[PDB]
Amino acid sequence: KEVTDNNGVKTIANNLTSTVQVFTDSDYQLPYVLGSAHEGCLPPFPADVFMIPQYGYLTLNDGSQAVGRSSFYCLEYFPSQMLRTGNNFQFSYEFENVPFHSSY
Amino acid sequence: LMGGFGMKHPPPQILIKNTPVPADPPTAFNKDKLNSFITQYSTGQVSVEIEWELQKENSKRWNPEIQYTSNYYKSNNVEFAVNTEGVYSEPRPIGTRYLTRNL
Repeated sequence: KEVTDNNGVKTIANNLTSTVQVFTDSDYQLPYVLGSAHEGCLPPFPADVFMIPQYGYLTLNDGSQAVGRSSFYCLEYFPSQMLRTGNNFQFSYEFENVPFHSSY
Repeated sequence: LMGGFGMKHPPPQILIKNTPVPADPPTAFNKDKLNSFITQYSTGQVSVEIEWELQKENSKRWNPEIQYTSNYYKSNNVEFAVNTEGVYSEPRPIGTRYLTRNL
């Protein structure tokens, strides 16, 4: 959707030719944020609409300065799939063997 | 704790000895063992080849890595090279850790 805000009144219009680009990082070549328990999850109640959280990472530092081993990852530098309206994305994943969580 | 690869069965010890050659025995038999030997030593060459397995850098990092370099500035000698008297000397210890990975 395109948004035009003029004179304080705003009109949301539909862009049929625009794309959204999505990739899964399969090789774990990016800082892994998910396991840190931050907000932004799919809502618990199926009727809610949720915002997607922003991605960002931390690297080495001395105080606020950057140490020479600090890494910078350009996310545009990965192959991704570009989707218009009428395109769909999917992938499958198999969990590696993990011991049963003991619920008892 | 010092470093390296611990192994239950490391590469075995190679022990070497040059067999004793005794000096002339006395004519009359004696019970005692012979304590007189020929002064002797040996020489040769050893070849030791190891086959190593490597794990290549897959990094998707943007900016450049730190690497190990010889600093360019001029000096009386070359590092990791022989002296004027023929003495080989390693100037500094070289760690293994330069490339980075994500934690």
